[PDB]
Amino acid sequence: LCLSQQFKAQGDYILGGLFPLGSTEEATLNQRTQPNSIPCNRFSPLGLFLAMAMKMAVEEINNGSALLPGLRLGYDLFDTCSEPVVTMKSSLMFLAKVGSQSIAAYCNYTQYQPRVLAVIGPHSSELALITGKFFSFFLMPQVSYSASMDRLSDRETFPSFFRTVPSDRVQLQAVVTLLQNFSWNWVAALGSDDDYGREGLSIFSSLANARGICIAHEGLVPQHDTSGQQLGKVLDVLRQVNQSKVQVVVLFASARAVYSLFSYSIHHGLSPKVWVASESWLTSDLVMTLPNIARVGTVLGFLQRGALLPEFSHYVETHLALAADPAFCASQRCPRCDDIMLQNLSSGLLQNLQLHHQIFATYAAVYSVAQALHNTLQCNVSHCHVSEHVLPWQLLENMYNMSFHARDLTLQFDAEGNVDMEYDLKMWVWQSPTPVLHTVGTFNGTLQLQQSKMYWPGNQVPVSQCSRQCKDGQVRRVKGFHSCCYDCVDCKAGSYRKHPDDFTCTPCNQDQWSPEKSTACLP
Amino acid sequence: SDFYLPGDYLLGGLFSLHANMKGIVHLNFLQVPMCKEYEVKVIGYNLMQAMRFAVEEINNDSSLLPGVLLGYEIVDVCYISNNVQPVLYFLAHEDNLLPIQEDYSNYSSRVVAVIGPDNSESVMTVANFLSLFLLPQITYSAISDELRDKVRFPALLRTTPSADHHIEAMVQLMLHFRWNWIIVLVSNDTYGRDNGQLLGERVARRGICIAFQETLPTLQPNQNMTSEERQRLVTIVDKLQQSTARVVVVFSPDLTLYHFFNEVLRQNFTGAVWIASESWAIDPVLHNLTELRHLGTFLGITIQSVPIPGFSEFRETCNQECDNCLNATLSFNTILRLSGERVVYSVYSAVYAVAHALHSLLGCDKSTCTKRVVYPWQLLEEIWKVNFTLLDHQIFFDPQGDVALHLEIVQWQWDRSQNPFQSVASYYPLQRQLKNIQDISWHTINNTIPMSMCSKRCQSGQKKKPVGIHVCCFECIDCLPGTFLNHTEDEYECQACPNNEWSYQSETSCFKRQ
Ligand SMILES: COC(=O)[C@H](Cc1ccccc1)NC(=O)[C@H](CC(=O)O)NCCCc1ccc(OC)c(O)c1
Repeated sequence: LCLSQQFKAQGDYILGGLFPLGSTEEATLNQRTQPNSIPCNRFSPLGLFLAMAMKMAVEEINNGSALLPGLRLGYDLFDTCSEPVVTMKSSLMFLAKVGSQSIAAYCNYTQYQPRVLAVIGPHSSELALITGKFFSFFLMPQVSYSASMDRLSDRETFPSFFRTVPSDRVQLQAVVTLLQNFSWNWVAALGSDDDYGREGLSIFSSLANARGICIAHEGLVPQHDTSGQQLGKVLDVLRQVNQSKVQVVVLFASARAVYSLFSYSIHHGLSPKVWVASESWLTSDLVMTLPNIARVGTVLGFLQRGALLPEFSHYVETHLALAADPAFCASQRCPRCDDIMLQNLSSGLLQNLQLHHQIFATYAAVYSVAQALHNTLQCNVSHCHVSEHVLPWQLLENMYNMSFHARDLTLQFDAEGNVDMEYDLKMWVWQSPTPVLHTVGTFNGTLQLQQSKMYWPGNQVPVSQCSRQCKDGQVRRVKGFHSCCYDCVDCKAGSYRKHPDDFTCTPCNQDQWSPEKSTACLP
Repeated sequence: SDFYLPGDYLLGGLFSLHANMKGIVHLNFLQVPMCKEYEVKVIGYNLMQAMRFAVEEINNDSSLLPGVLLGYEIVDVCYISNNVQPVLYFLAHEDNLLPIQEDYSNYSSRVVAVIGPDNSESVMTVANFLSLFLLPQITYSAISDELRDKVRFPALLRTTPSADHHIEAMVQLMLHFRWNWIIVLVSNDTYGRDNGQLLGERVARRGICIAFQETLPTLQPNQNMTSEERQRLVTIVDKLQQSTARVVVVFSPDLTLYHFFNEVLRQNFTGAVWIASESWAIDPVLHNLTELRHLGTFLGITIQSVPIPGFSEFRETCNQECDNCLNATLSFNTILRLSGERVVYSVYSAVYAVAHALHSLLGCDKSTCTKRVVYPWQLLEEIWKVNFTLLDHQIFFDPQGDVALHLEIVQWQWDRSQNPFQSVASYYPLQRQLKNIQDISWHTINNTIPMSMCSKRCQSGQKKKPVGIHVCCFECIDCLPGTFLNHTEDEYECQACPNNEWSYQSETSCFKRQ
C-alpha cells in the first residue's frame, strides 16, 4: 500500500494531529544511554481509525460551503507511539516556524509564526498532561478526543486545553445522583491499583461528602491474577465489605480486575449486592461471560451517548482500496500502514466497533477547530477577512464561547474546556439465558429513571442507608470512612441519657430506676 | 553580572528567586512572564550564591579542571511559571534556534549540564524536555518519589534524600516519644496532597492514628484576604482548639503559613508540637515572627549541616536579573551566618559532581586537559560513575539517582548569637534509622515530654474495646470473675478459666476452685 504518504495534505491553515498510530517493542523499556531514534515498528489499528476520522472530517469541511468558504484546510499527522520522547519531538516540530525545522527561544513572540494552527491532542492522559504544559505556554489551542483526567480542567496550568470527551467528574456526578435517587446512602467504593484507579476514588469520595453519601469502605483491587498476596488483599476487602453491612458497591476498576474479583466471589459465594460500574468496566465481555454470574447480584452503569457516523466504514474501505491502487501513486509517519492487509482488519474491527464515540469525538474536534477559525475570520457565506493570517493565540480567544454542529449534535466548550454531554443508564437483566442490557434511564445534567423497567432480586428495591439523626433518647456513635453517619443505640433500662447528643449513657443511682431510652431516673 | 560567566563549558542553573503560588504560567501578552513581580525569596538567592561560589572554587582549584574554565548560565524559574523558555534557551544554538532532528548524538547544546529547579513540578517538566537530548539534570531539593523512575526520567539525578526518608524520620520521631494521636495540615497543591498521602500510607502500618487531615487555603502574605478565607482559617484553628491531638504535622510552603500562624496567635491557641516539613523547616522569615515562640515547640525535618569554609564570607536572556535580592539578604545575613549550610551543600555537591564527571570525560591529567567537544549524553554517562569525598562525605549516586545525605530533626530557637535551628536528632538513610536524639526544650512546666494518645493504657487484666474508626482508640473493661486476660494471647476479650479454676473481678490468671 501507499498510505503513510497520505497523513499529510496541503492547505492554507494546517491542523496538527497526535495519534496512537504506532507502538514499540518491549526492548525499548530499558534506560536510554544514547539519544538515537526510537523504533516504533509495531502496528496499531486504533490510531489508523482515529486518523481516518480526522481525514474524513477535514474532507467534509473542504467540500461544504457551510464552513470556511473559499479556502482550503490542511493537516499533517504524527504517531505518539505512546512514548513521551517521540510525542515531544512531534510537538516541537509542530511549534517550529513555518518553512523551517527549528524552534526559537525568543523572549517576545509578538510576530512568531508556527507551522500549525491547532493540535488535535493525544489519546492518553499522561501524554495529554506532558504536551499540555508545552502547548499552553505558547497558547496553542489543543483539542483532545480522549483525555478525561480531572487535573486537565485547571485553566491556570492548562489555559489552552480542550477536550470532546467529558471528564471523569461528570460520570461520578451521574453515579452520585443515582445513589441519591434511591437513597443508597451507605456504600463501599473500590478501584484499581493504578493512578486512575484511585484518582477516581478520590473524586468520588470528595463528591460524596458534599451530598451525604457515606463512603463506608474504601480499597484498591489488583489486575494481576497471579499475585497471591494481592489476592489476599482482595479476600480481606471482600470480608470487610461483607462485615460492613453495606448493600451497594461502587467499582471504578479495570475490566480484568473486576473479572478476578468477581470470579473469586463466585467460587466462595459472597453475598448479593448492587454493583455500580464505570465507562472503563461496562458492557464488559469477560465479566458478563462469567460461569454463574447470578451470585453477583444487580449490575448498573452510565455510558456516553455518541452520535452515529454511518458513512465511516465505507470511507475507510474506499481509502484502503485507493491506497492499494497502483495508479493512485500519482496523487515514516507509520511504517506498517504500507504493509498492513486490506480485508480482515478493516472488516472485523469496524464490525466489532468505546471506539465508535471516540471516532466521533475526533470528528467533533476537527469541526470545533474549523468553526472557531470560521468565527475568527468572521466569514460570510461567501466572504472571509483573508487580509491576515490567523495566529494560534487568536483562535483561543474565540474558542471558549463558540458552538459547533458536529453532525446532528450541537456542542459547546464550557468555562473549563469541557463539552456538554449526556449519558444513558444501563442495567443488566442477568436472568435470561444470556445477560441483556436495558436503558433504565438517562443523565442530562439531571437524572431521569424509567422505574417501570427495572428488575430487583427480591422484586423490591435494595437498601443500605444509615441513620444520621437520632431520637433525643438515643445515643450516637460514629461510623464510616469519614464521620458522616451514626448508628443510634437505645440505652438500656437502669441508665439514662443526660443530654440528647451525649456519646454515652449514664447509670442511675441505687435509689432509682429507669425504663429504656429514658433521659431521667425515677425512685 | 552575577547570572553570567563565560567559559569553555557552561552549566545551566534554575533557581526560584521570585515565587508566587498563584501566577501566570502562560505567555503574558505574548511575552515571557515577568518574574520580578513575585516578591523575592531569600533561600533561592542563597542557593544561587552557593552555585556561584562552587564554580569560583572550581576555577581556583587548579587540581580539578587544570586550564579549563568553567562557566554558568543562570536563569530564575518562578515556581511553575517560566519553565519552558529557560530549557529552549539552554538547548538552542548560538543564534537561539533549536533544530529538530531524528538523532541528536552529535548535537552540541549551549550548556553541558543543568542544576535543576528546587521544586518537583518544575523538575519533572524540565526533565521531560531534557530526556529527549539526554542532557544531565542534577536536582538539589526535589524530594518527590516519582523521580526515582529512570524509565520516565533517564537523565535526572539528585543530591538529596527522597520524600520516603523524610516521612520515615517523622514517623520514627513520633514513635520514639510515643505520639499515637496526631493532626496533619496540608497545602492546596501537589506537594501537600502527595506528602500527606505518603504520611498516611506509612502511618497506617505503624500504629499511629490521625485525628484529621485539613487543607489550608492558598493565601499570600501581602494580600488582604476575603471574609470567606478568614472564616476558613478560623474554622481550621477552632478544629485544632477542640481536638485532643497536640501534635501537628504541616506540609505547606512558607508563603501560605504566614496568615495561618497569625490567626493561631490571635486565637490564643498554645501547647502543641509543630512538625515542619523541609519546605518551611529552616525558613528565616517565619522564624523572625518573634511571638510565634508562644505557640509551642517547633520541630522540623531538614538536611544535615555541612559547614562550607569561605561561603559565609562570599555571601557578604530574559528573567536574568534581580534588584531586591541583595537588600533582602543583607537583613537576614546574621541569621544565615548562624544557620548551618544545609541545602547549600546539595547545590555545592551537585556542581562538584558535574566538575568531576567533566574532569573524567576529558581524560584530564593532574596537569592538563585535552579540550574536546563534549556531547551531554557522555557527561551523563560519566556522572553516573563519580565517587569522591568533598567535605568528609562520600558523594555517589545509587542506582536510582540519589546521594544518601543524612537528615536531621531540628528545634527552633529564639536566642541570638547562637544557632537558630539546633540539631536534636540525626537520621541515617542507608540504615533507615533515627539516632542520637539530644535534649529538647519542651513547653511543659518541668520540661516533661508532651503527650498525645487517643486514650490511656488500661489497667492490668483489663480488656480493650474499640471506638470509632481508629485502631488507637479504645475503652477499658474489666474481665469479670471466671475470666482472665493474658494480654500476650489477646487484649480485646478475656480467656475463660478451666473447670477446676476461677478468677477474681480482674486478674491475669485463675486460681484453683472446687
Ligand atoms: C510544590 O512544592 C512547593 O511548593 C514547595 C515550596 C517551594 C515553592 C517554590 C520554590 C521552592 C520551594 N517545595 C519544596 O519545598 C521542595 C520539595 C518539592 O517541591 O517537592 N524542597 C525545597 C527545599 C529548600 C528550598 C528551596 C527554595 C525555596 O524558595 C525558593 C525554599 O523555600 C526552600
